[PDB]
Amino acid sequence: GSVIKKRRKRMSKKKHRKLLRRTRVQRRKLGK
Amino acid sequence: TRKCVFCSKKGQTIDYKDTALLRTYISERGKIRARRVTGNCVQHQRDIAVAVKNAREVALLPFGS
Amino acid sequence: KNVPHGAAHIKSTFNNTIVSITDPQGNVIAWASSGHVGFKGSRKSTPFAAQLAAENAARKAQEHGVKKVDVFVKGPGSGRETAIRSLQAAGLEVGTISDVTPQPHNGCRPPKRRR
Amino acid sequence: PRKGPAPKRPLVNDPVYGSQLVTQLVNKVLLEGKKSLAERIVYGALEQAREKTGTDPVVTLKRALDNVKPALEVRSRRVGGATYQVPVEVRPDRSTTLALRWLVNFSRQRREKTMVERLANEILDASNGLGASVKRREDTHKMAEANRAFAHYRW
RNA sequence: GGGAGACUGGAAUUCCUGGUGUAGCGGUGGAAUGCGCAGAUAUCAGGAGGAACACCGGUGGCGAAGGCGGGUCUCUGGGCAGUAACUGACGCUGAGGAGCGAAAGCGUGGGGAGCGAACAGGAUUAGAUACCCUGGUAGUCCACGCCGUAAACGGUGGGUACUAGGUGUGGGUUUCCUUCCUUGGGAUCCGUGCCGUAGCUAACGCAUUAAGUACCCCGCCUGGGGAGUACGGCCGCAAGGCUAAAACUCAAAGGAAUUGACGGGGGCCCGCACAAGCGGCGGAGCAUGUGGAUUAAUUCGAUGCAACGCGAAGAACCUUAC
Repeated sequence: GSVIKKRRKRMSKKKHRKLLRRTRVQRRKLGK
Repeated sequence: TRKCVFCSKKGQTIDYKDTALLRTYISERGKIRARRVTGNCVQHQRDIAVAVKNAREVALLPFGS
Repeated sequence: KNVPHGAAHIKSTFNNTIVSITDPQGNVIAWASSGHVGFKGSRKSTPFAAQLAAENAARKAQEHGVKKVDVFVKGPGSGRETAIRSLQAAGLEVGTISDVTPQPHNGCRPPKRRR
Repeated sequence: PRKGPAPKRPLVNDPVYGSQLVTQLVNKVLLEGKKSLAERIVYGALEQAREKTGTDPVVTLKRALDNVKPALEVRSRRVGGATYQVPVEVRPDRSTTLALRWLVNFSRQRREKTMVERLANEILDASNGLGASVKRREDTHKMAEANRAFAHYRW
């Protein structure tokens, strides 16, 4: 295939994981 | 290409005690010679390598002089 | 002291060359280094520096009264042959040359490769 | 000279002596483009040698150049930005060429303030072996023999 | 070298103790942090400890995959061939389910040589939270449990039958020459590579180890983003994993191959390109052109090679445009 597709997917996943890390304590507070 | 001297009828058995037959197959540094050089089959080459390692572990051949 | 027959150790790496003359029992009687002869930095990795270091160490060994020397060499050579010839040209007689380089049997971990 | 060696130039036979060494020397000492003056300079030097040694010029110049003819040379070969000095033997032609070039080039340094006696004196000194050309020859052989180690490139 | 347990061998790195020994060692494109002169590096002798197993060793073997090689012993799983005595269709697939599952990560207790996220300096640089250098904690290791993901790839689910061949290689049975050894030749079963027809494909390519010709069963797909995200639920100590949308937005996103162009990608061949030699420039003075500052302008163009004794082959007025 072409690596542009994997590149788009990796960037989206990277941004989501960064967001998850940024809001860990808040999410634990709300979910509990 | 040569032949496996052990696949012949008169091929002697491989023993880890037999220093001369094992030393036939070790180089001047003590390392074991490759299968292409010696010309023996896979099975007998494995037997030779294991016998040489056994002899090394009991101080009959040097650990790579 | 009077030792008429000693041994020579040449360590030749990619950054320096060290020459040591020892007794047959290993006691060091003279040594010279590639940076001991006025070379600093990368300049001390060249064959010329190895030649000068070998000459200097051979001189120092000669004032202690050594005639014949055996050679054990070690490391990734850049100034091996140069050091051998410099030892020969200083009046010492090179008896035997043997390469003793430590070669592991796959233990320990090499440092990560450069890029 | 990239494809192959150019054909060698012919040498015109010397009319007065019959050997081309003298005409080679006068061609080399020639400068500014004048054959007559250089010819007279070399001939004056040769005749001073005649009157000072009492022997035949051809043979004395022959063994003088033979005694100052180099045998080996040192050549540079560069790898990785660092140079190496390799010894290569020399064909006799370039050996004589270099010897005569040394003679002519250094014949402008004798302090007797005239070129013709300069040539006569240096020719006689090289005939006696005390000339500076002998010194350069010995230096070249010292360089060749001392650095005989670095020749594994085989050139 | 399929798996589990126990014991055990040598090389090498580091550290410690002790001789000799002196001023350096280390590192790099070059260095500098750094280690030494309070005795480093180097060279010998003794000792401690941990991890990985040179040579054999490769597109070679084994395993359902993940994966598996120092030696020995004990326990143990699968495959192949020959005979065909035995049971007599007992077979195939398999929604959900269960088990196994690299590395990183988590819990408890050990261990810790080397390597090395994070973290410190040094260097480069306009800046370098990097590449390079010197140190260095978690981890890598062991025991018992968690998580359940990878470009977990042949980007190719499993079972079965048929469709030209040539040539390497691993394991096993047999016939004819038999020198009776040798890949002696043939026949046949099971794996593993290369090349090649017919056939198939958009093309690349596959091609008896099919992506050909056919039958059975399962999983999955329906334009690109939003998004493998939110909401709800299940699992986990945690990290997170699994199931899985909608609003809105675009008129395309893609696959293979062709021709140019480009590369801080290669290989050959040329040129005073290098080498070989001669004579110079760079040092002195003078003559022009130019960059720089001035006043009234110091007229304008020309700017690496490919601008600079060039436009301008002739500035007291004219030429001159100041």
